[PDB]
Amino acid sequence: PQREKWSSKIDFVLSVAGGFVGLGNVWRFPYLCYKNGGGAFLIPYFIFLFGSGLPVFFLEIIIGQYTSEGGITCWEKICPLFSGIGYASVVIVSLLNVYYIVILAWATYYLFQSFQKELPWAHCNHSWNTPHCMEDTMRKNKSTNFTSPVIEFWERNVLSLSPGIDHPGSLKWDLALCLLLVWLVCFFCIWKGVRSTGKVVYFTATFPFAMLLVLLVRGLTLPGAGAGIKFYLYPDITRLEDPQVWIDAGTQIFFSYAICLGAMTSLGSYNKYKYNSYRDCMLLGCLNSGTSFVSGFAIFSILGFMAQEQGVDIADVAESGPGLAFIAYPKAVTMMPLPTFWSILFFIMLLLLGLDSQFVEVEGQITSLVDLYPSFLRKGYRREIFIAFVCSISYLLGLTMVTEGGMYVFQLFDYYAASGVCLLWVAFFECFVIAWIYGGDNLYDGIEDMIGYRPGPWMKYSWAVITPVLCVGCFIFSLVKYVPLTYNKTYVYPNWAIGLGWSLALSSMLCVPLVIVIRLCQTEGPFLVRVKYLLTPREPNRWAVEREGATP
Ligand SMILES: CCCCCCCCCCCC
Ligand SMILES: CCCCCCCCCC
Ligand SMILES: CCCCCCCC
Ligand SMILES: CCCCCCCC
Ligand SMILES: [Cl-]
Ligand code: NA
Ligand code: NA
Repeated sequence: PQREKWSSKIDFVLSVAGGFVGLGNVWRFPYLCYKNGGGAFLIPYFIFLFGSGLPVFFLEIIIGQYTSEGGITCWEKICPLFSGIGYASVVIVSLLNVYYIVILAWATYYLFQSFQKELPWAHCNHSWNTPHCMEDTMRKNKSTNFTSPVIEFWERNVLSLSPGIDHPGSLKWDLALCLLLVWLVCFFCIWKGVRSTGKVVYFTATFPFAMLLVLLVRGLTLPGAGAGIKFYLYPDITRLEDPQVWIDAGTQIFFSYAICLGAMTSLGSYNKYKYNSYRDCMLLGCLNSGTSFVSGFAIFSILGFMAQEQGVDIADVAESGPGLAFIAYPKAVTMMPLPTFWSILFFIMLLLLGLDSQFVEVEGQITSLVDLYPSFLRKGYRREIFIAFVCSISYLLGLTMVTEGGMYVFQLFDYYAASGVCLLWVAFFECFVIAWIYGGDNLYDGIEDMIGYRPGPWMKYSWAVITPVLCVGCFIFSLVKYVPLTYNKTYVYPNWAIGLGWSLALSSMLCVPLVIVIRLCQTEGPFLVRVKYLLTPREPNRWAVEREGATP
């Protein structure tokens, strides 16, 4: 048959809006900004945003709309060579689906722990609390070994933090069941009712932002909000010399915008050919970076309040890693009237933000993979088995991040698997093929015939120069001034862990050069003609059903 289109223009936006607005906004951005000093994170953040994040995102959407194909076959239509971008995106999204559901596992654990008379992380008098812990209020009344009850609950119970990655400890069975419960939710929403949230689009979309306004209002009114915003906004120039801030902020754009995954291309392939997706992406792009920036005020206002209460530096008040959103926001809900009621709403909001995203990415790779075998899959019970196998295998690998030493594996996956040099590798090759091989001006003829008008030269230069320079320059300068990954600024990773971590990056990076080798080997003839035949697009806009022109 043919790839079914969206039922309406509104269906495309809500699916895309919930597909890349989520834990990448309210969870990953706050601690990446917190890790890389304060406001020095924002200059690379906005530079990468307006240089490549919007351009590459629109490029993927427009490629999907042009080819009417998924993550992988879109590149096959665009360019038979460099078709390994699809497989690299599939590997990246596979690892992302492996490690991104652990955040929802932790969120479910907090949601379950929240159904009590008193929130467990308000006061530290429980079994897991070390004798060093004491309350934030009486911290000033009472060196540098006095931990707060909030960090204790996250480390010494929820995580049961192990001394290192090479001490995995014992699997946390409570978190494994929470990990299975969210995976069962995704499976039961992917197999039946691929897009079944249409009845409650009003609540399932507006509430996550409605809660974000509530947290923002509470955060700004706190006594210590002044120092937090100055920490969040005012940049430190000396930190711009470290290449890590450019890598972190550079790939936080690519992470938050879900590009180089094949989900955007799949989402962009489900809309009409004669649909103006240029304007909607910019409005959708504004919603993402607006959410990350505005919610950044909320969490960083809490950090200033926490630092003021404890009388410690803002940079030393919480965890410089994943779990800042789990240390700041659960502290914010404590100061609210009826703390239990709001804490339930926050972690329900946190769940709805990521569940909608996980639905898109999991379906993105499933749709991308079934394109490889349209006959073997997408027919009867063979999709039932295949989707479960993807979810079951990806769940078992997620168990390694649930054990007591599971946090350290989480930082490895977070830094390497679906972020960092792997994203800079695919994003560079996405733009390099389009701008220099396919032709930036050559694609504009398709886009102008598609949205009805020719957009400005912003996209042309971003793919041609800005994105390759930003990707290549940051890739080179990261290795030149190499710094090993660390967890919470203290833990130094063992050599094999970094070697394992680089395998996660190289597992998808090596897809691009490999597929070139197979493509060259399969093609018969002289080497130059072999290459020349493999760069000719195979009629990407082969859809006479919708009015169109010739691709060349
Ligand atoms: C060209 C068709 C087959 C492509 C397979 C490439 C290998 C992908 C997986 C790499 C190691 C996980
Ligand atoms: C990490 C989970 C890996 C799942 C990928 C399944 C690929 C099946 C090829 C048809
Ligand atoms: C981590 C492995 C990803 C699976 C990709 C398979 C593509 C055929
Ligand atoms: C907290 C939600 C903010 C959304 C802003 C969108 C326009 C900048
Ligand atoms: Cl962002
Ligand atoms: Na979402
Ligand atoms: Na995002």
